[PDB]
Amino acid sequence: AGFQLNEFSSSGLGRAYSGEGAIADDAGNVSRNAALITMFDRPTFSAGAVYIDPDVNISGTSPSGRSLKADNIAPTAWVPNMHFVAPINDQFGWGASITSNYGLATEFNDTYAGGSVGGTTDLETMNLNLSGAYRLNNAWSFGLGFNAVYARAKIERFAGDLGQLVAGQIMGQALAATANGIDSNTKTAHLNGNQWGFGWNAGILYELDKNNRYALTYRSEVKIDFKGNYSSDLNRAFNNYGLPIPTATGGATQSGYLTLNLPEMWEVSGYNRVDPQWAIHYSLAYTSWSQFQQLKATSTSGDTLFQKHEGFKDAYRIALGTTYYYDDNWTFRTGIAFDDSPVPAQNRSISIPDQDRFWLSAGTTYAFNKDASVDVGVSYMHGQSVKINEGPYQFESEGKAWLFGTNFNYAF
Ligand SMILES: CCCCCCCCCCCC[N+](C)(C)[O-]
Ligand SMILES: CCCCCCCCCCCC[N+](C)(C)[O-]
Repeated sequence: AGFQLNEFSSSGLGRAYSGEGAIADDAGNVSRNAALITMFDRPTFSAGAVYIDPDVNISGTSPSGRSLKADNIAPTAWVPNMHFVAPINDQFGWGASITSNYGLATEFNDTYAGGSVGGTTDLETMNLNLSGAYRLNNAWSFGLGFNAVYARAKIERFAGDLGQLVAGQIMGQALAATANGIDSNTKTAHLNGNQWGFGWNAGILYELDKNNRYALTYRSEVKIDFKGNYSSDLNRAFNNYGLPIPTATGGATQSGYLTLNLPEMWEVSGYNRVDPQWAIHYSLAYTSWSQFQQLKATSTSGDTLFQKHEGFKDAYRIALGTTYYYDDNWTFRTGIAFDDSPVPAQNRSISIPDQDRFWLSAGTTYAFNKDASVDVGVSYMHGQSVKINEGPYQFESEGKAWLFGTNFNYAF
């Protein structure tokens, strides 16, 4: 999925996030399917983080004749996570979890010649969840949850070398020599803002027996109405001449309004304890990116200041993986998973460098005694190399990523 993230559990990172919401070895999953809450007999707690280490690269040459090579344009990332699960009654349970389901970080140098389309793009998301569940009979459980998302975002763009490109094409003369005076790192657009968003989630859990069980779950859409600073160092004169360029302010910071839709996600999952020391778990996540059509930043007067058309479309994430319950102490796991890109080639962009991803993964849990247990997980996910045609340039891009992750567990 585009700029989506599934690292709520390092326990689950070991399995390619397969069967999640269906598995429940640790408190880690009640945030995935707040139905699992019914699975715990006592207060359980989990905490840790996932180090995401990408390696995305851009390659290509611009008509001006300057490289559009961009080495490692996706910073590392420390995505933490905390969850709590406790029983209220022999029929009700609640829980809370701090996790991040959405984020990005595609950061180009301020002097990249393709600057207009590859500046900086950040998006941090914190999702505080509070949900509860109730068990009808020994077969199914129902759960509803409330999320207060806190998003932090910031978009920047610059005049690539467009200047010299424009100033060339025009070969009203000083009108050229001037746009040749513009430098590579000219704040062509700056946006930023901190805002809260709200959403809900529900999950159903039909469990055939203590060793087999399935689940259907939903995470609502989540809109974020940003009200933040916006500006463009280009001269106001550059305006109203039909250019696709973004509204100029000459340095002036004008209040800006933008809205970010955070795709709903449907997920079906299954978990089986086939053998005393083996269990298999698969899932099929559906993330509706159709909800994320564009990025439009408006003024107080509702007029457009910035607007990039994304046009993503619904996508999915299939996942298969297993766990090897060696013994009271040692536990292992591995999984494969494949998730489809929302971005249709013809919209693909170096900003949201995205292509179909393949998941290979392996993990391990050591439990010192009954209450404690540490989790360690490794995941490597490669993907397809694709051609990107944006604005006046034609880039090429490739992406591979490593993700390591620890997590501690404890139950009273
Ligand atoms: C503050 C968060 C920064 C996020 C860094 C983005 C890394 C994107 C790399 C693809 C990883 C996607 N995955 C694992 C979440 O599914
Ligand atoms: C003013 C804050 C706006 C929030 C920024 C949200 C960015 C989501 C990532 C979409 C990538 C940006 N894009 C379309 C310009 O390439």
